[PDB]
Amino acid sequence: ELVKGILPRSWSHYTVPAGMTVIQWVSDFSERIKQLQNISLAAASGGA
Amino acid sequence: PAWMRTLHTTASNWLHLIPQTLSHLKRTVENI
Repeated sequence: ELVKGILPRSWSHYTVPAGMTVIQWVSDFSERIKQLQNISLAAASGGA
Repeated sequence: PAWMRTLHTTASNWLHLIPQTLSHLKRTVENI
């Protein structure tokens, strides 16, 4: 799947537009994790 | 072959762009 460019089905654990390439998903996934990291940083230092 | 080398670079670049560790939230009595 990676060499052909299609996103592996074991990584799509959230809704994505139909026909997204793996490169776009990887960039989108990185941004989502960065938001989660910022949320985790704020929650750890600052409470709820 | 050639596909091994180009995929190795692509996977290595992806590992760099993708963040490494994501820390879990700490549960507290008022947090829950």
